[PDB]
Amino acid sequence: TEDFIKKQIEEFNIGKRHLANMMGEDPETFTQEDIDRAIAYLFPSGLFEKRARPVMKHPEQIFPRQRAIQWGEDGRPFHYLFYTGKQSYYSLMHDVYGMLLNLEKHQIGSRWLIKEELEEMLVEKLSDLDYMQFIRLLEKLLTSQCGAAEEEFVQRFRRSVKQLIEPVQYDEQGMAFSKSEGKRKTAKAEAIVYKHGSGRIKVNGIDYQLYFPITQDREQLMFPFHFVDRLGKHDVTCTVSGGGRSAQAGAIRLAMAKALCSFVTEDEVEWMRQAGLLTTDPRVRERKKPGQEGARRKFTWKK
Amino acid sequence: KNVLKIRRRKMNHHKYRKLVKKT
Amino acid sequence: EFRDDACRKEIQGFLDCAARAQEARKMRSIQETLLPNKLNKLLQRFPNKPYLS
Amino acid sequence: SRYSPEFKDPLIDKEYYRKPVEELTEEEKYVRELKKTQLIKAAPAGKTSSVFEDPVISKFTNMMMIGGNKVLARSLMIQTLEAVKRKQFEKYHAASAEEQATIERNPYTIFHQALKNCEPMIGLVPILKGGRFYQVPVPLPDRRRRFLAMKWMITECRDKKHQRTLMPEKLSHKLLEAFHNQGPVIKRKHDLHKMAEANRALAHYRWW
RNA sequence: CCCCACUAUGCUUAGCCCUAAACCUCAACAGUUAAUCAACAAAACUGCUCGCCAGAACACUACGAGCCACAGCUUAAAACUCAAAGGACCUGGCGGUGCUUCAUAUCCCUCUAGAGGAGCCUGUUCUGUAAUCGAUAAACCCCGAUCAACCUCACCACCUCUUGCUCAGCCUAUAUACCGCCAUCUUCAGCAAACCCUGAUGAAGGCUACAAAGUAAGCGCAAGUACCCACGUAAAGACGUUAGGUCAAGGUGUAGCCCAUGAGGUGGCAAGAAAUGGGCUACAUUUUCUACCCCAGAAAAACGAUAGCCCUUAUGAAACUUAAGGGUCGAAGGUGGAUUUAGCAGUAAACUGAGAGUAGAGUGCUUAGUUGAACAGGGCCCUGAAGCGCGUACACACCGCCCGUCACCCUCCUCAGAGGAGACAAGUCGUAACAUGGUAAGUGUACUGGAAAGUGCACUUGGACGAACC
Ligand SMILES: [K+]
Ligand SMILES: [Mg+2]
Ligand SMILES: [Mg+2]
Ligand SMILES: [Mg+2]
Ligand SMILES: [Mg+2]
Ligand SMILES: [Mg+2]
Ligand SMILES: [Mg+2]
Ligand SMILES: [Mg+2]
Ligand SMILES: [Mg+2]
Ligand SMILES: [Mg+2]
Ligand SMILES: [Mg+2]
Ligand SMILES: [Mg+2]
Ligand SMILES: [Mg+2]
Ligand SMILES: [Mg+2]
Ligand SMILES: [Mg+2]
Ligand SMILES: [Mg+2]
Ligand SMILES: [Mg+2]
Ligand SMILES: [Mg+2]
Ligand SMILES: [Mg+2]
Ligand SMILES: [Mg+2]
Ligand SMILES: [Mg+2]
Ligand SMILES: [Mg+2]
Ligand SMILES: [Mg+2]
Ligand SMILES: [Mg+2]
Ligand SMILES: [Mg+2]
Ligand SMILES: [Mg+2]
Repeated sequence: TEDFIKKQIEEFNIGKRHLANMMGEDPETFTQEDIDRAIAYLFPSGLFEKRARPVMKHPEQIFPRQRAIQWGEDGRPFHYLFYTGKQSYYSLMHDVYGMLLNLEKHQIGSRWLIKEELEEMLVEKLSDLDYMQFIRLLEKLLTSQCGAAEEEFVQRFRRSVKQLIEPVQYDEQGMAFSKSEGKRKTAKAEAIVYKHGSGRIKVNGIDYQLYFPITQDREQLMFPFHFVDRLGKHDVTCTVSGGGRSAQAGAIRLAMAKALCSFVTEDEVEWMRQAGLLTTDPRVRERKKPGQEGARRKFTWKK
Repeated sequence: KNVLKIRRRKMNHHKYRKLVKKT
Repeated sequence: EFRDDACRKEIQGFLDCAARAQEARKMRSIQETLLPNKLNKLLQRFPNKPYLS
Repeated sequence: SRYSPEFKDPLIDKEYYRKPVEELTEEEKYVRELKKTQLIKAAPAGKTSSVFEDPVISKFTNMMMIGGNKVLARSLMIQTLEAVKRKQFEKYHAASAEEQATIERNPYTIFHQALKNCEPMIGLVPILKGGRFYQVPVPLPDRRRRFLAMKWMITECRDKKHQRTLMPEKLSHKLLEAFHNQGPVIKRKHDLHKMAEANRALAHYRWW
């Protein structure tokens, strides 16, 4: 009830001041983020679900939205559509229909809110088909050359919706380079690509043809540079650890592509992304499950 | 309706015909 | 003697005909997708009344 | 699949990415603009923009693989190609200038043509009408045809008839036979076609 | 039942026969649509008349009677027996049930690798022993056990003790009394208290979005969370189903033992005629040995045991029997029948470690990691799933029900002894009926047959034909 919420608010203010005293911070400038940090320090809880940890927030955020009494002491409900049981939703529908009538007589940057968003706006429970009907009505409103007087309303239900180029450093001798990192399976690679070079590649201090004796891995190393047609132009130093030969080659490939992004043009960077050079392979070994031979292999069934 | 009564009558009649043929 | 060397035109016709059959299946499926569902919806909108209201 | 549905397979073609912007139709420009704002999978370790990349040979090596030994499978493939090329060069040099015009030495071309020859045009599929399945002749998709050609080639190589003969030599010899339209693989394809023709009477059992 | 041939017969004539689900199961005549009406069916009634009915079965029967009927038809009882029989519905299951749509390692084809063929490891069933117990279709079978030389141990033989380690004890029976922890569908998404309405206020049912009586708190899913993302894998997965597993984890009700079914000690079984399940090793040339961890050299009838025998070593008090190493031998086997397992991607497959538990002990189990695939497109016979329907004699719910023959004993009736009925009651041969009951069912009649019953002709729906066109 409202009196209970007011008492909770007063208790919250008293507690906020007490916590400011406890942390020695100024009560006046003592913010919600500071409250959160102080509570986290005072009551450290490692429960994974953040909602399970101690919270000292404002009553407005703590308690849900309680729909107000919709009829006075006289018994007469306030809203003319109260008896529909969905007065807010039907009022909204009625207003949208009126706007559509008015328009009919007179004449990637956003999205439609979700049903939960609409429900929270209306503090009412809706249905999938109710939401679909409302969205269809809104779509018709938009398409019907909705003017500013209509777009103002429409936007209330609208919700808004490239590789990061690394900086180029300069060595002690002044030659420019770019550094990047890349992980594949269990292999991690760090690559330094020089602006001007003869194509030499040194992996863990060993030349690439000696480190990766496999033509497949050398092809993987070639792929980044070959794509943007810069073979023989940049020298490379890679330090890679973990995983097998193929995983290490893939990690070096990713690191080299990310580093080379800085030295290629923006169109080249986008082309590499679309070619998949710049995306981290999320495929990693699946954990074995108890009671089955492998990650997916199950024990031979015995009928 | 099921035909249980008709089946009972049929069995009785078949048995009676067989008995008359036998004797 | 099944030597494809001396039956190239017939083999190519067979292959192209099979490809056209696949295309026909696909186009027919998409086009088929009045429908019984629509008809039932209309009948529901205007249902039979074998009784007294 | 660790990749969410949003992710799209990468396209690897330097020519496609270097195509002039003026040459692009409205739909092609739209496709490029859409991919500008799409998630793309990581480039698989099996393919690259290498001008020498051959998808057919890559797939053949994959089919020949045994237990994730990509290294051994690729080694066998390259040995087969080298053996084919060496045999062709020997024949070319030992042959007269007139027939040297026809003698072909490109191992990739020989491989492609041998597979295309081995591709079976019409297959036998079980079709069930009235509750009884019968091996009805049926047209095959190109994917199935290519796969059947490759599988027959590889199985013929793996057969135990050729004892103490290394896979490179076995496969090179069989590939040359197929290129010249001879050998057990072509025999098997003709046998499949003959069975289909014999069962031609059941074609109508198909419904699609 | 399906196919072929052929007869009586179906036809005409003259007589007989006089039966049908002869049913529109709805009598004739006259009348009404008003205050309805158990259910279903083909709405409810009024007046008048005739015929008929009075629990089921015995019984379209026996006797008597009549008849051109001679294995017949019409009329038609009684005795013994039972507490039901029956008609219509609702719910559930079931259907060799219909249509439509699906299964995403999934039911079939399709891809990969396997099992089913050899040896070995190991579990189980059987055989054996004086020598455990429990699981034992899916949902048991390297399962309780992340583990048996003694111990573990609950087993057998012998010996020993009796207020007993315990304010005793019992691995004694009961998982069909239970808690506890679980399998199972579940690779589901529904379960739902409290209300309201519909059915004449019956069991019951409650949907249509251009919406027509549903609202639902809560639980589950979902959401949230661990792992590396928001993906995926985990985890989670309600109500219930199989009286599903465990009285041997422990406790626990009931019952039972108390000079023993309790306790202790020594020794000992734990094997293979043989079948079968899972795994390991191989059958090699994409192989084997060596070096190296990927530019090599040799082998190649040899490949192939982790099997057997001998020796050593590790642990231990105890080692032929446990493990490791070495020597010795080089065995079966040459990619495997129908059938069958798993897998949708860092997955299958191959390879390499680590951990649990032990003093020691697994080819087992858990788990980290490396390399790393092919198909992913068609369908519905079978499996199944859903939706909408149909039938239903099943309700312990098709592993159901139930018919008839034959023999298994009593009551009654007819009878010169034998038949008939009923009851009791377990069998034998089939599966005739109930689902389209797997050939729809049945009436009359005729022939045939262990037996239900089959077939021929006509008749009935007390079956259906999926209900716009396709
Ligand atoms: K096998
Ligand atoms: Mg009888
Ligand atoms: Mg009639
Ligand atoms: Mg009669
Ligand atoms: Mg009589
Ligand atoms: Mg008489
Ligand atoms: Mg499967
Ligand atoms: Mg065997
Ligand atoms: Mg047992
Ligand atoms: Mg048992
Ligand atoms: Mg002992
Ligand atoms: Mg023992
Ligand atoms: Mg005891
Ligand atoms: Mg139980
Ligand atoms: Mg969840
Ligand atoms: Mg799970
Ligand atoms: Mg039980
Ligand atoms: Mg049991
Ligand atoms: Mg005892
Ligand atoms: Mg040995
Ligand atoms: Mg010793
Ligand atoms: Mg040897
Ligand atoms: Mg039947
Ligand atoms: Mg029948
Ligand atoms: Mg009949
Ligand atoms: Mg007959």
